[PDB]
Parts: sequence; structure tokens; C-alpha cells
Amino acid sequence: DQGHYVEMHQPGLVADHSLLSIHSAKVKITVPSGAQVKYYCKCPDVRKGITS
Amino acid sequence: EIVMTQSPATLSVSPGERATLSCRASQSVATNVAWYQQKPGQAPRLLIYGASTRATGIPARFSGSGSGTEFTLTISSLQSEDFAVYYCQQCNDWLTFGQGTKVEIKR
Repeated sequence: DQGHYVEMHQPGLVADHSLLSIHSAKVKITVPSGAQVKYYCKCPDVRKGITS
Repeated sequence: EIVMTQSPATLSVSPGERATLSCRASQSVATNVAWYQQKPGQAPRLLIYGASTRATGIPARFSGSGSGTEFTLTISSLQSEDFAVYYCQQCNDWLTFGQGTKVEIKR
């Protein structure tokens, strides 16, 4: 069929926890790939997210 | 903590924009390490010339100015003069321990 159809919508946002590893003294982001994971500690971090 | 194996000096003869690079062996000598691009003499300007190796802190004449230019937290020896001559060790006071930069002696 193609008389029927569903729009494969653009997906969105996903919060995570595991990437926030420890820096042996404090937080340590660990991004697998291209995941600009918005992160916001007490001060504004890169809420745009980082692959770094 | 993040052992800051500082690059030894900021090379300058004429007054010019040098960078007192202060490497960290473990990581980048950074704000988390709080390298702070310090241009610490014994008594004089023995403070964070940088501000967490990002901006010119207390002991800078814009010569220990905060700058992590690499894993080396360059105490940015911008217009380094004879008075700018100081052991601009981006002295890391990291979150776990100091692990400060040995020396990046501007001159």
C-alpha cells in the first residue's frame, strides 16, 4: 500500500545520566559520538551539549 | 590530581605576545585543574595571574594572563616585558589536589 501513510516524524531530545562519569575528583562527561549531550551542573555548562 | 608538567617558560626578548605554556601531564591544565596561569614569584605576584587558566587573574600584567592554549595552560605572556619575568606556572589547584604547574617562566 501507499494510499495510507504515516509521517516518520523527526525525533527529539533524550536525557542521560551515565555519560557523567567521575574526574577522580568531580564530574567527568564521557560522550560516545556526536552526542552533544546538554549538561548543566550547578553553573551553566554547555547546555548546547558537547561531544567533548 | 591532574599533574601539570608545565612547559618551562614563556620565550620573549622584545616585548611581545608570548604564552607561558604550562602543560599538564595527566590532562589539560584547565579550570577544573584550576591552573589559573599563575605567575608566581616567591613573594611578588605569587598569585593566580590567570583565572583558572582562562582569564587574567591577580598576578598578571596581562603576562600571566589566563589562557589554556593547549594541554599547556599558557599564562599568556602578552607584551611580555622585563617586569613580566616571573615563573608563570599555571599553578593548578585542582579539585582533588593541587597538581600545580611546575613553572612557565616568562621573561
